[PDB]
Amino acid sequence: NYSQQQRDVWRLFKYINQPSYYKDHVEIAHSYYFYDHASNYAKHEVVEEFYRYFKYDTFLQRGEIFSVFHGEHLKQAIALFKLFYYANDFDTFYKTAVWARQHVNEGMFLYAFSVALIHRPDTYYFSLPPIYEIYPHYFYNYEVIQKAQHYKQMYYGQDGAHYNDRTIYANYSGYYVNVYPEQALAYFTEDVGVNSFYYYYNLYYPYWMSGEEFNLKYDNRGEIFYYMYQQILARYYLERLSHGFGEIDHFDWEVPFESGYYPSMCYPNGLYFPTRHAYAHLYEYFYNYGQHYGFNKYAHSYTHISDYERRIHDVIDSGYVHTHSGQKVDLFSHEGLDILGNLIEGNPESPYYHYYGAYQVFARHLLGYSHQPLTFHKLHPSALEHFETSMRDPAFYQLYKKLLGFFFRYKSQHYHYYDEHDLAYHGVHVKHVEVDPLVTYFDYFYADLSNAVYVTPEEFVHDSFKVHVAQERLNHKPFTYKIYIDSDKDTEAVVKVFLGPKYDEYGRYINLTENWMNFVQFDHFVYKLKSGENVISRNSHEIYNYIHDRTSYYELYQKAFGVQFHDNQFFFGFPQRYMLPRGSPEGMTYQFYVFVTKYHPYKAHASVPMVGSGMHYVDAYPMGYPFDRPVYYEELFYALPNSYFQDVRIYYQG
Amino acid sequence: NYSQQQRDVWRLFKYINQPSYYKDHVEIAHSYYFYDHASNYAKHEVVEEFYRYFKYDTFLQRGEIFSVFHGEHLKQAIALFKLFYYANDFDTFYKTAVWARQHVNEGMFLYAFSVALIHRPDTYYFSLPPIYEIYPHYFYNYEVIQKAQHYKQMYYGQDGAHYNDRTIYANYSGYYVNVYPEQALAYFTEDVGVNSFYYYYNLYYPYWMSGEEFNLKYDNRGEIFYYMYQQILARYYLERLSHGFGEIDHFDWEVPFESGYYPSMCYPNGLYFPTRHAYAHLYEYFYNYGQHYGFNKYAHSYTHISDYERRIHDVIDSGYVHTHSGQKVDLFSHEGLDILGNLIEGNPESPYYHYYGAYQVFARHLLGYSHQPLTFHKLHPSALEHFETSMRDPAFYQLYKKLLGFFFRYKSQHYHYYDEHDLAYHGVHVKHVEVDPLVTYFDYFYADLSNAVYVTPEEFVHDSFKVHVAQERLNHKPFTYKIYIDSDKDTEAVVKVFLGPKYDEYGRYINLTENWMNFVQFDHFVYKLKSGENVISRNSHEIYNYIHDRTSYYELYQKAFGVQFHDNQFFFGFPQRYMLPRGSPEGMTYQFYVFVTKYHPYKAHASVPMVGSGMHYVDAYPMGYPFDRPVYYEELFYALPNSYFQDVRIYYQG
Repeated sequence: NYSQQQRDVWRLFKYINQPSYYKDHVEIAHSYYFYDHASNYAKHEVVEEFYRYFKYDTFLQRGEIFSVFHGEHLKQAIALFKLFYYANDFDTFYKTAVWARQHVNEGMFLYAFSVALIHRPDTYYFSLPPIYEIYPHYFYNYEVIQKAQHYKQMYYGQDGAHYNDRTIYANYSGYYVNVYPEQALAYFTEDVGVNSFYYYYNLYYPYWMSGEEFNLKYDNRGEIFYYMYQQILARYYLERLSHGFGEIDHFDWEVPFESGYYPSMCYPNGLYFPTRHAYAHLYEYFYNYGQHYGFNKYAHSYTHISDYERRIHDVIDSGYVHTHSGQKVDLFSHEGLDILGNLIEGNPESPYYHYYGAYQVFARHLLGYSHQPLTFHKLHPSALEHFETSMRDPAFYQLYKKLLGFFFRYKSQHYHYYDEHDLAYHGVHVKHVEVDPLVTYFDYFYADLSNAVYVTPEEFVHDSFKVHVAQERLNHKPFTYKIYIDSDKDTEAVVKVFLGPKYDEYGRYINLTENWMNFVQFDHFVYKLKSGENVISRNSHEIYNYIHDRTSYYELYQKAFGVQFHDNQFFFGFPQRYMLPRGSPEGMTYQFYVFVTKYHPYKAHASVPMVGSGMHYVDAYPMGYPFDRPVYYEELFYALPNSYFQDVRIYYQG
Repeated sequence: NYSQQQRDVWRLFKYINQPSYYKDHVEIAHSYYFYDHASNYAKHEVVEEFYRYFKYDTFLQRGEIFSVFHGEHLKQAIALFKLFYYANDFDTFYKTAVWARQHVNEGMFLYAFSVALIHRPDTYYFSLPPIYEIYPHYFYNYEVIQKAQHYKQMYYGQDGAHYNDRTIYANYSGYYVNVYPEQALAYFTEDVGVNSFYYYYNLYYPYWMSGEEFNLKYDNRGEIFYYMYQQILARYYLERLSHGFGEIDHFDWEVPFESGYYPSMCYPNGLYFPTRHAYAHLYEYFYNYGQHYGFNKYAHSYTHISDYERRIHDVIDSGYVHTHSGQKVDLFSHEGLDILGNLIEGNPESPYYHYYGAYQVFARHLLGYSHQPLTFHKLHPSALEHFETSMRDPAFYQLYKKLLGFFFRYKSQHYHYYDEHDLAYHGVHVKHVEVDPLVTYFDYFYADLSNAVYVTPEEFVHDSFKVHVAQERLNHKPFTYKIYIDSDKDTEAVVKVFLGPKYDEYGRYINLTENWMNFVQFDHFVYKLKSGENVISRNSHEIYNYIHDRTSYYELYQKAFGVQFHDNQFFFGFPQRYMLPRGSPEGMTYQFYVFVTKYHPYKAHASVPMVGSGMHYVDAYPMGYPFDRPVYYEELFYALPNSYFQDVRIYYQG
């Protein structure tokens, strides 16, 4: 049944670094042969491609590091995902998944299987075990994995109820070593929930998936790319303001990269993560000094980065894009932001991928600053080269701020600033907003770390060994804010609440003209107004639209994890405990912007909740609609009756 | 009458830093209301735009620094200039001017009013008080303004005929501090006349004025841009050769700027001008280090500069320009130099302003090397960011040499070198040229500095306080050169005399192939030749066509300042005393090139002398016609009968 399919899906993720020792899994893997049948998949091309990869010494063996930002790794993972996705029936998909689990590389199998599960018509609504639990090596410092393995080695017969079911109290990166100050925001950048958010966003909309083939173009994906990255940057800026940090550092490709990253994580094969030192020179000569290369295109990541940056600048200035036809494509269309997002991201929907390329891929390779692989099968990728650990690197935020500057330039040059009438909602007036005291504190979070040790077959079958990891994760006391609206008739409005800063780290007031980009979508719902006075009450545990529209969320929770506050993986999901940025004992001061507008339903492609169905969104206004473009008159945003600015102090206790 | 209108115009410029305390001015400003009438201006859009700027907290208040190179400053100044210019009758223009004087920012009002006056149909022929007298803070070191204010504070009742009508003997920049050696040519770069020349040129052809709307396209403006800047550079090179300096330094955007600028001027609000230190790094990181920015496009002036330089290189190499249509526009047309000038300058006539942009604006922002403004209303611009003080900075000359290199490349690649027939004037022979001994010396120049102090209302009304500034300004003994021509029939010829160097700072002879760009237009007149022998006699006080064609000049002098040697402001005007470059006691050796050609009248758009009427010019040959393009055979220029090279030594005495 659906419950049994869910349980089997979860079973498939146990002890990924080891072969599946379940009897059914072993039998299925040893007896099944995808190429032998070759008829149960909707397409024979996908199976033929995967067979070509698998047989003729062009496949990533078990035990090798997998990176989705390496070309051949990506090609093989795509082939496996297509094999999983084009299974005519779920039974064939399960047999293929079991075989791949037992035979295909661990990281490659995990990525292909996850993308298939979120994207398959049948298994879209399947919950997935938290990634930080499945593959913990990417989420905890090696001082935690090594301690878990200490307990595992010591747990043998003697000393019962000792070295078992033990809680490892992990610290964040800067506890032991005095790492670079930017890594002081380690409890946020290295939070398992935030990295899970980024990883699940990339699972939902992979940078290599084509919107024509996989229906991701009905979700725009360019506006998604832009809005998701801008919201991540804005939430990071809010956290930095909380901790007294300033705006994210600006960096030049031609100046030594002033920031260094010292990861504390380790690969399951005993290989430590690459380290980027302070003031690292990013030039071909310096970042390939003392290396072989010769036929590695990533060795020249600097020249490719400069080329793609130049091309993006040119297309944004002109507003005219080059296509394979070499013709003139208008970028001023209604969906010009979408075209720009596809162009910059590098997804198969890019106007000309050969010309604009994957700027982010080469930027991550260069800023990761690790040795170029001697061979395909001997690769040493950095944090920036994985989705699960990208947010841990400050260079991640600096790189994507450099990217979003391009979108800001496009909007500034080609978008007309909103006037009073465009934002006006005649007959609606937000009288005042009451928000309960916003308090943020730290609490311990317990996660099943047992997947980081090597279990014996009996232990595997019975899960006898248990080892937890406890981590201080920011949490907030539940709050409920009220919105009072005085309408003129029974209209159907859309309410959009934003969270942004009012004062910078130096206490200076930030004008909306230089502050529109720092606003974080706090809630985005639809309310049916009535003539006269209305009161809108919203709880903290009812907000599912943080920095992202998730309208069909919680119906998947009520089914999969609804058989509380359990890692969803449904849509993207920002941690409910990280919604409010850390405050101060005195209370760092932010402001909430409340907006109300008439309903504009989105062009939903289909009713079924699914990636690419278009059912995600609330309204058809541009994402972050009031602040999606530069603001030329702050007093205009203050004077709108259907708007309201309200100031709150978030209090940190601990 | 015209005389009374002139006197009122001059009255409007008294004590700009203070409110006008004239009774009529106060009454007009307090009673008048431009928005209240809103019908006396030819367009209601201009008044509505200025009202929007003025009311809703988006206007530059009194006392704030104004810079025409800041985007919003420029927009507001344009709005005010359009309000002044579209006054249906002169009376409305005067009322608006009085109101703006009393209410609008001082610098913004001064700029808008001046541009309107030079460009208005009615007041084109109005003389303007010298800019170095109206706003002296941009023309004298603060050691002069502070001394004038010393005298003003001390002048109170006691000590009559003492601290009044006093002459302040000012020195140039390098008198006190041992500033960088390039600032040794301070008596020229910081001359009030030269800076007035540049400021009045920019008033006459602003970089933001559209030739379609304001008829500046009938003056080409691209050839004007090129020729004016090239002639300025050539005159500077002549001065450098006089003082033993060499060619203007070449600089790379990617290497630290080896030259530093230490201005000695101060803003009227007590703020000292920005200083650029030696070997200043121009990279985003270095020139924004320790600054806020975040929504300042000028913070990324380096990337914009690189982009626009790349685009200009590409368009010059291709000879094909990108337009909003994204189509192919031939740059090889007869008016291809004009198109290139509009493209590089960035005026609204640019083929695609979004793509090529204002390279000069961002170059000035970057090379000025000052703190980016925290806010619109708190700005700290450099010398390069004003027209009145641009020529004081060596980076000005280096920047514009870097620009003119682009035009040189365009001409070298796409223009065919002149042959003997193209330059030939059959039947005409320049027998020999006699030039009287050219002597240059220094003399004191007295300017009314009283506008730099704060006067009481009675002092304002009666101008009781007087304080002069005396400065050693280069002057030359009057000379008269003779040109002998042996024609074959009574033809109507055009005579073009050039001044250029013969020997560099090291005594080496400069070949015309590497010397055509260094020739300064000395005179450019038309003479009606007669059959046989002719003699042409021209005085020094009859030359009005120095580095610029001014045919309709001196008829405005005979009317406005003709009711001698008074600051004209009419057309551009190179100081009559700076025509001859400083010599040496032994006598630095230059050469005069005399050219004669058949008359080619210019395509004058209208007879009335006016900016954009096309009446400026003498002939229709390309500006600097013999030397407008590279020279492939110097012996060709020597062999032309209608040409003549003559060597002169200019003797410095003092």
